Amino acid sequence: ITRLQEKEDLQELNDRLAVYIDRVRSLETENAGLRLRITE
Amino acid sequence: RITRLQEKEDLQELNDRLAVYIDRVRSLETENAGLRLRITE
Repeated sequence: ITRLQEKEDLQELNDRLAVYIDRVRSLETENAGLRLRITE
Repeated sequence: RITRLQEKEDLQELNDRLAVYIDRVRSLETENAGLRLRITE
C-alpha cells in the first residue's frame, strides 16, 4: 500500500486505541461503582 | 528506514492489542448491564 495509506491506516489504529483504552477505563470505573452499590 | 513489511507487522501487533480492548469493552458493557439490573430489579 502507499505511504499515505500506511500513515492513514496507522492514524486510524492509534485513534481507535486511544478511544477504546479510554472507554475500558471508564467502564471499569462504572463497574467498580456498580459492584460497590451492590455491596452497600 | 522501516520496510512496508515491518510496518504491516507493526500494525498487526497494534491491532492485536486493540482487539483485546474492544473485547473488554463489550464484556464490561454486558457485565455492567447485569449489575445495574440487579440493583434496580
